[PDB]
Amino acid sequence: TEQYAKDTGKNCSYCHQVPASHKSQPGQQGRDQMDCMACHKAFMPLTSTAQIPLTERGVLFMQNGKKLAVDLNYDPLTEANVVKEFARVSGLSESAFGKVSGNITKQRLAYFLMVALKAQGEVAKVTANDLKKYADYTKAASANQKALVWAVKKGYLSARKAGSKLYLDPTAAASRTEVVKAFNAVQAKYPRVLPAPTAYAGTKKCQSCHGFSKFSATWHPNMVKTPDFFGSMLLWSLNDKFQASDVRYVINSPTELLFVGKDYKYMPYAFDKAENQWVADSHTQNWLVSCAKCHVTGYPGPNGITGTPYSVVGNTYKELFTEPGIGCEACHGPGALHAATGDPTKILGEKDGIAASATCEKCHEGAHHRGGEYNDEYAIAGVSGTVYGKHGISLQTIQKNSHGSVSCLECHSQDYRTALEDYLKANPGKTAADFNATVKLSDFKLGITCVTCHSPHSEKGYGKQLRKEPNELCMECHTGEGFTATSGSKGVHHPQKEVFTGQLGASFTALGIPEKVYNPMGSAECVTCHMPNGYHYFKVGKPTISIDNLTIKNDSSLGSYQSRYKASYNSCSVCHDAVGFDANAVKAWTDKVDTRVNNILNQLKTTYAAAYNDPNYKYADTLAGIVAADASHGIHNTALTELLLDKAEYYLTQIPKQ
Ligand code: HEC
Ligand code: HEC
Ligand code: HEC
Ligand code: HEC
Ligand code: HEC
Ligand code: HEC
Ligand code: HEC
Ligand code: HEC
Ligand code: HEC
Ligand code: HEC
Ligand code: HEC
Ligand SMILES: *[C@@H]1O[C@H](CO)[C@H](O)[C@H](O[C@@H]2O[C@H](CO)[C@H](O)[C@H](O[C@@H]3O[C@H](CO)[C@H](O)[C@H](O)[C@H]3NC(C)=O)[C@H]2NC(C)=O)[C@H]1NC(C)=O
Ligand SMILES: *[C@@H]1O[C@H](CO)[C@H](O)[C@H](O[C@@H]2O[C@H](CO)[C@H](O)[C@H](O)[C@H]2NC(C)=O)[C@H]1NC(C)=O
Ligand SMILES: *[C@@H]1O[C@H](CO)[C@H](O)[C@H](O[C@@H]2O[C@H](CO)[C@H](O)[C@H](O)[C@H]2NC(C)=O)[C@H]1NC(C)=O
Ligand SMILES: [Ca+2]
Repeated sequence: TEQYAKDTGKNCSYCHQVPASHKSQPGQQGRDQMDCMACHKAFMPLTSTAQIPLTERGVLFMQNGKKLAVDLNYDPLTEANVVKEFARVSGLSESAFGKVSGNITKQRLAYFLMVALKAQGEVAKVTANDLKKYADYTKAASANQKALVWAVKKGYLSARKAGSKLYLDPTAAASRTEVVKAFNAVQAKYPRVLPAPTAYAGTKKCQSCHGFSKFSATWHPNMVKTPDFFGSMLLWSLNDKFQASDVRYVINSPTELLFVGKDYKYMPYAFDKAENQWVADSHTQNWLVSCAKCHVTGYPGPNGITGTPYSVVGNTYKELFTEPGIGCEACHGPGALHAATGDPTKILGEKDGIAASATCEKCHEGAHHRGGEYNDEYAIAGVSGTVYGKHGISLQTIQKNSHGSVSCLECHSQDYRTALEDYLKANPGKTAADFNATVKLSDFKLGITCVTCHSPHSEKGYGKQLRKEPNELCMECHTGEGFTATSGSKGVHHPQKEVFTGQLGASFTALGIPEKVYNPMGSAECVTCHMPNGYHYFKVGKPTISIDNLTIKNDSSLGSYQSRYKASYNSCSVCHDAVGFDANAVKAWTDKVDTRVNNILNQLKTTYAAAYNDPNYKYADTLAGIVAADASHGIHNTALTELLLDKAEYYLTQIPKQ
């Protein structure tokens, strides 16, 4: 940026690439040395690193916490700076060059150059007769003698003629020209190659520019380990069937460890983290062939359920993945080219629809692996027809609606919710109401998706990388909020928060229903009944439900998971008895509540009709509309429900009959 230019004193072209048509030839004053923003200010504004991708120096600057890397063209010519750069470019450790101090001399530049070019065997190939071609060669310490002559034969450094003799000047301070000529030879041997569009960079490289250090603690990047990662806490001496050296990989989950042999098949024991013990395990699959495609990152082609993380040379397997675990690029795609340029057009972002659930569903497919079912097509057993998971169609509900507006995407659109939150972060003190002025309903293309409820990047303490406490997550959208005692049937919408918390609001004070009606099933959470065992069907069993997932069933890309389309759970047996509490017992309460609300709404559209304006029939309409819009048949709060129906069956014979 222009700010980084001031902070560093560097030209734009130092960190940013400039078009070929701008390049200065040596001596020439091309556009790459002029004020970019004077000329581009208002004709082709420079706004993005897609226009001006980073040079190597820009990359290093950004990897160094936006501080300049050491540059031998400009910085103090210390032994330290020379080793720092010679090491970086070569990939050697800074220690392979040894102890270091003072400013660089011609003889130790020749030494560092031998290390960096890894030419110790080419330097030992010179003999005492080669050395003697030089008058002052003995004026160099023994370590640097042969190297200084090798460097002069190779032309990296020069000698000088004086009369009939040639001088190396081994103790002269190396000039900037000689350091740079040596650095260029290191750069020639290890040239910086543009990565292919399909190459992967590794999570650690992504973090070196973006940060995201808390990502390293989520379970995604930790799915696959090697045994040394666990130190000595596996208590290997208690394992009588295998040892750490028999193990190729450890499959690492929150509660259990699985172990993968040298032949990639699972091992007879698992490690139970809670009881600190080797237990027996009956997995025998080949992990590489059957499992790795969702557990690793970086192999050619699509990843996830259709992925191929290996190749098989007859009988031996070759691993094609380069990162164990689910790294950044498992969602953002191959990022090596992006990581070498900072070019946003070379990585998957929101502009590519990464927030769509498909980013996650290729591993969380919705059969054995939870999440994907939330937007699938269901055949609920005993109910004819089929139905789509309604969080999936949340947006096209607003698109298909006559009074469909932008205000509604607050709870119906993922790309609206992030767009809005971006506008409040750029224009502080502006509200939700006047962001809607900027956008038409048609701009937005996503309903509710995985990242509406889950963060892909961090765990904030709520479990399952959720953004909020589970109840608060559901209640943020399933609130009515504001509706008063005189709102009526058609004026109270999704009041689940208020019914379930038993808090209808102040204006219900006058009607004798207390400020807080404690819920007899209030020790349950929304997820207890709507998401048993982590299922995202959200359909409640009464008490049990059986679903055939037709999206799973009719998708051959799922392989052997296509046959696992049946889901079955009990929404109530955490508290109610598993066998004794049955559909008949539940149908009793549920019919009995449906009956009582219908006979309040029927005999208020029939007999008491056109009392429509009586502020005494609006009460009995609201009080019975709440039990209807809540749509739980009073299960969300059995005690608030009967106190609502009684105070509504009373308020109808307390009306003016006509
Ligand atoms: C998009 C398809 C996804 C994917 C891949 C996942 N989710 Fe969810 N999720 C939500 C809540 C409240 C929970 C906790 C459930 C509970 O308490 O039992 C979950 C759980 C998960 C899991 C873990 C499942 C388990 O075995 O316990 C996983 C792997 C997962 N999710 C992935 C909330 C929501 C949503 C709010 C309506 C949405 C949308 C999603 N999740 C979407 C997805
Ligand atoms: C290295 C010290 C830099 C110099 C000198 C200049 N830029 Fe820069 N720029 C640099 C980095 C590492 C980045 C990415 C920052 C990020 O976190 O995204 C940028 C970015 C830009 C952009 C993109 C828009 C933006 O991020 O605000 C522009 C338009 C840009 N830089 C312009 C620019 C100009 C005009 C410069 C010369 C005055 C210049 N940069 C120098 C690194 C460095
Ligand atoms: C006028 C004297 C210029 C100054 C100074 C800079 N730029 Fe330029 N730029 C200019 C023109 C007339 C054009 C269009 C013709 C062309 O050569 O393309 C451009 C184009 C660019 C682009 C377009 C993308 C591309 O062709 O690769 C970029 C990214 C660009 N210019 C960048 C750029 C930078 C970084 C500058 C400061 C070093 C700079 N321009 C100065 C005119 C002029
Ligand atoms: C410094 C050389 C970087 C490395 C290494 C990585 N990224 Fe990057 N990224 C960088 C810049 C200067 C920018 C543009 C400014 C910005 O921060 O938006 C980006 C952008 C992204 C994006 C957003 C893309 C978009 O559509 O807007 C993503 C999703 C992203 N980067 C991810 C990412 C990944 C996965 C990386 C490892 C392969 C990675 N980045 C490395 C700079 C640098
Ligand atoms: C394959 C490359 C995956 C993609 C893409 C996504 N997920 Fe994932 N996820 C995957 C595995 C193999 C695991 C188990 C990790 C382990 O070490 O046990 C997970 C885990 C999760 C979890 C559970 C986290 C927890 O606290 O237990 C969640 C909530 C989750 N994944 C969500 C999620 C989202 C939202 C994704 C899209 C942004 C996504 N995953 C993609 C495999 C893969
Ligand atoms: C799937 C489980 C993901 C993995 C692993 C990583 N990212 Fe991610 N990223 C993902 C999604 C679905 C989104 C869109 C977020 C939204 O709510 O719309 C992103 C976004 C980013 C961005 C954009 C800007 C920002 O949020 O700061 C960046 C720069 C980014 N992601 C970088 C990033 C890095 C560095 C990762 C490894 C440490 C990484 N992502 C992993 C999905 C997933
Ligand atoms: C992509 C379709 C996958 C394949 C193929 C395999 N696994 Fe998996 N696994 C996947 C996800 C998305 C998750 C987390 C989300 C969820 O619903 O569990 C997992 C999780 C595991 C775990 C941890 C379970 C736990 O108790 O938390 C284990 C131990 C595991 N997976 C093992 C495993 C094996 C043995 C596989 C081959 C038979 C296998 N997985 C394949 C995604 C995918
Ligand atoms: C969060 C506070 C919401 C806002 C703002 C809007 N809607 Fe919504 N809507 C929300 C929920 C939690 C539900 C389901 C509740 C339930 O009882 O099942 C809905 C549902 C709808 C429907 C479906 C109608 C039905 O099946 O009975 C429609 C047609 C609908 N919503 C439209 C809609 C419009 C037009 C909005 C802007 C005026 C709007 N909603 C805002 C949550 C929220
Ligand atoms: C806004 C991002 C929401 C959050 C967070 C939760 N819900 Fe939701 N839900 C929302 C809408 C807008 C709709 C209906 C839209 C439509 O197209 O009709 C729903 C739907 C439900 C349903 C009905 C599901 C069905 O019949 O298929 C249930 C049972 C439901 N929602 C429950 C629920 C739970 C338990 C939540 C926390 C885990 C939750 N919702 C969050 C909006 C949003
Ligand atoms: C068990 C005591 C439950 C708890 C806790 C919560 N819900 Fe519920 N809900 C439950 C049942 C038995 C039903 C009837 C739906 C059916 O399948 O017949 C519902 C209904 C809903 C709905 C409407 C869904 C629909 O079918 O239209 C919504 C939107 C809903 N529930 C949301 C919700 C919220 C936000 C909760 C926490 C405050 C919550 N439910 C808890 C059973 C139970
Ligand atoms: C533990 C948090 C529970 C969950 C989960 C479910 N139920 Fe429940 N229920 C629970 C208790 C402790 C009681 C008795 C309350 C008392 O103190 O008397 C109940 C009661 C019922 C009833 C009868 C209510 C009445 O006659 O007034 C019904 C019809 C009922 N429960 C249904 C029900 C269903 C269908 C559930 C799954 C969605 C469910 N409950 C879950 C505790 C808990
Ligand atoms: C729901 O969305 C799905 C997206 O993958 C898919 O498009 C699905 O297609 C239907 O599949 C269901 C079973 O899951 C039915 O087979 C449905 O059946 C047909 O519906 C069509 C027209 O609506 C067609 O005319 C068929 O004759 C009719 N069958 C019946 C019930 O008599 C499939 N649709 C098609 C186009 O084949 C989507 N289901 C929907 C939209 O209901
Ligand atoms: C290795 O990878 C293959 C998939 O690409 C197969 O999984 C193959 O399975 C085994 O096939 C061999 C012949 O190649 C035998 O017929 C085995 O019976 C069969 N596996 C089992 C246990 O039945 C895998 N091959 C190897 C070397 O395991
Ligand atoms: C439950 O709801 C009640 C009214 O509906 C009260 O708000 C009650 O709060 C408690 O009130 C009594 C006084 O009558 C005590 O003074 C308690 O200290 C007070 N609880 C606190 C500490 O706020 C509610 N009780 C609970 C525990 O939910
Ligand atoms: Ca799905």
